[PDB]
Amino acid sequence: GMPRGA
Amino acid sequence: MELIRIAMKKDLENDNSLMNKWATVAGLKNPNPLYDFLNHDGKTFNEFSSIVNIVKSQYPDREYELMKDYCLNLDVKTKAARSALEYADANMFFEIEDVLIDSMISCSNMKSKEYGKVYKIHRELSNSVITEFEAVKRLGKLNIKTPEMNSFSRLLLLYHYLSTGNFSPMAQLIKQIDLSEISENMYIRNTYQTRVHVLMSNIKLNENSLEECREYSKKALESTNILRFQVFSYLTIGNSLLFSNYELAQENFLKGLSISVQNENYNMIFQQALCFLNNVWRKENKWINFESDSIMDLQEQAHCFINFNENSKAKEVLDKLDLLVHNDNELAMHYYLKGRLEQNKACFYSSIEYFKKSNDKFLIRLPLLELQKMGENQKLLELLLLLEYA
Repeated sequence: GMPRGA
Repeated sequence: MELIRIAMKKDLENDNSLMNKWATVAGLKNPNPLYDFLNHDGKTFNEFSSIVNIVKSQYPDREYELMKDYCLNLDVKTKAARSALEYADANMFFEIEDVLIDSMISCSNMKSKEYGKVYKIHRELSNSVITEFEAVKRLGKLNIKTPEMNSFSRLLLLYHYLSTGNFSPMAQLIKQIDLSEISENMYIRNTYQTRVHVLMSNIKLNENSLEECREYSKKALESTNILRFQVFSYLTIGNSLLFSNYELAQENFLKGLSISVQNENYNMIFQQALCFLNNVWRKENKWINFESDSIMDLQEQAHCFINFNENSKAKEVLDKLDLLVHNDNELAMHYYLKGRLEQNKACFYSSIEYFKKSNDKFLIRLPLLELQKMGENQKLLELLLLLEYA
């Protein structure tokens, strides 16, 4: 998948 | 003495102009708190901003070692210790953070007690030690009084939503935050503000509002000197370009790589971002992790295999993924891959269902495009774009 973060 | 002030004094023995330069870097206006900070044990600056800025300017290569020693020797009842808890959490310095937390949960100052108990809920929820239900319940019983922990009780939910692929509650929750209510601790206010800028970038990305997503990440970058927030800004900017600008998306992920080379976790995240980028554009993919059984990495093995018409090897990998447990956003991606392998429209509708469930308006462009290629009625696609989930 696509990595996502904050 | 703490290692930080030992080094600051031995370095001021050799150069005296460092007094005026350190006072400017810390924002002090005159070295009076600097002199006091070096001459009596236990004296703290008014804003944690002061020590962090000197450490980053004068000893950048030694930040972690210096701040670990300085933070863990602070009076847990103080403002300085409460700022260090945020510094630690914002930097993902978990070993500083968890020591400070069990230390502040134990003390006798009520502000530090509160911070500790709320940051502990965030850490337990972060590690899937507790569910969201037991976190919300525990937060309620705390009767949180400070505006900082009222802001952070909501931030920690936002991070949990982002990480579990459950995006629909985030927009209304983030609107409840008012950081102008934070007036006692300018370092916590400024760092929470960076936190909100990066979370707003992710929410705008998840709404397919790509210009606004990039403006919010750019404001995070101008607002911060903390590596964790720069990493997630470059990550989110790059993600926003995935479907439109290969070279600029790659350039942002490579900039992210360049600033996180000594951090295995952040380095891995940019490899994964470059891995997805190259699969979206159906190019040769040198970023695949063939020694992993995470869903993220396995999905990209399958994607690349499908792109290069190696359908057997993609079937093997997708056989693996069936025997792992997916969340909503991961499942939507799983059905997208199944549809591309199978050439099966039903897989693409299940993909859409779960992007709708997760409220992901960005990655849904993948199954939508495949349906269009297979001749789906344009009016139907418009309708799917328009309807939403409960």
